[PDB]
Amino acid sequence: MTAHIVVPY
Amino acid sequence: GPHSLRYFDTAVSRPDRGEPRFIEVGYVDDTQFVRFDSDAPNPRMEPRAPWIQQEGQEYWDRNTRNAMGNAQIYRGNLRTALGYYNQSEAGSHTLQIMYGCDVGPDGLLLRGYSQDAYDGADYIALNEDLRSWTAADTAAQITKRKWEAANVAEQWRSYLQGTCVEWLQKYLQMGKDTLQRAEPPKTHVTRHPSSDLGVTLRCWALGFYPKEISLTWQREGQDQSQDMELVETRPSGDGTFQKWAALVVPPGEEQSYTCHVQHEGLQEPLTLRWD
Amino acid sequence: ARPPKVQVYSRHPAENGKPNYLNCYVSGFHPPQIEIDLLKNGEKMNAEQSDLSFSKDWSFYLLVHTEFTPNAVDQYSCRVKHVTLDKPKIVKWDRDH
Repeated sequence: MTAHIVVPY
Repeated sequence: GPHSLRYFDTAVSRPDRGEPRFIEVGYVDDTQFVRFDSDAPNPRMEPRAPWIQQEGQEYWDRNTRNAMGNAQIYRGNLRTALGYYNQSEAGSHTLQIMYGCDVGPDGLLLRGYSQDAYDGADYIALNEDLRSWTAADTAAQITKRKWEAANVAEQWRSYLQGTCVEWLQKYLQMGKDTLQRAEPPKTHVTRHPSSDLGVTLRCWALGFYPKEISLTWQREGQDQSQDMELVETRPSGDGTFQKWAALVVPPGEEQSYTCHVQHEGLQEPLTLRWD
Repeated sequence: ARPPKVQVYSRHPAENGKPNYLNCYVSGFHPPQIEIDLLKNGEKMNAEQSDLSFSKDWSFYLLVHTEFTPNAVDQYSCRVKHVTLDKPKIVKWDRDH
């Protein structure tokens, strides 16, 4: 399962 | 033994195109199982192995939202990476991200990864402890500052210790027949003489899985090196791998040397000689 | 920037007149744009290419592959074009490599 992350850079 | 779940993410600024192209591939150990390419008009996460196809719609929808998600982040990081280096709009640039979990024979997390490279060179990387970041230069050190305040480290840690590891187990269950096979090499030795100057013996291993294998040539206990050519292990195209190790030996002495083959799918190590 | 390393080989050991697969494995290169072609007597063959992937040192790798039935006289090669190369790189198929 892939990661859902998140921050602008 | 140990196993791994790993995603390899490549974003390429075109830049004779409004968007950079994002490519992601997912692996369990050395077997690819999913793919995302930004250049489809439909772009979805796709299966690349039969054993993942049993997942239902919500698996594919979640994966696709996340890859959509990460593509827009990496596009942003491309634009950001130009100004942090004073860089020309003309030239094409590459951002690579590798992330995943490496797990032991009993399911403990051994190593978690999230790490980045701009045009082939380190940029930033999550530390072995998953609580800190090493930034390659001053450009990346500001990105770090931003990730530090954001506590993105904690976001990675939590993913890597729950989601990543639990899903890896699931994948090892579903793909059992593929991913846990211990498939031994098929072996043989060839001989190619060269005038009266000694003789190339080449020991082969074909059709094996997993990737890791040892091919060594011994004489009188001792491993040989001098005209010893060892190729890089290479995919056969059917999920298996092949390799070989070649040694130049004196004419007449062919049978003094033996090829030693060590693989996961062998009962015990194997010893070959030319005949 | 980094030049490709190229190996050309068949899936199974070649026995003339027997169906088999031909592979061209290219790796170690940066940047990712590369043109790779499988050749039958200097002729382009139809072949599929793997999804772009990379290794721990960040360098790229791809497998180009197609069916073929060995020989008689038929010569095969792999041809690679990459920015680091001022000249295309032709590696010849040899059955015992």
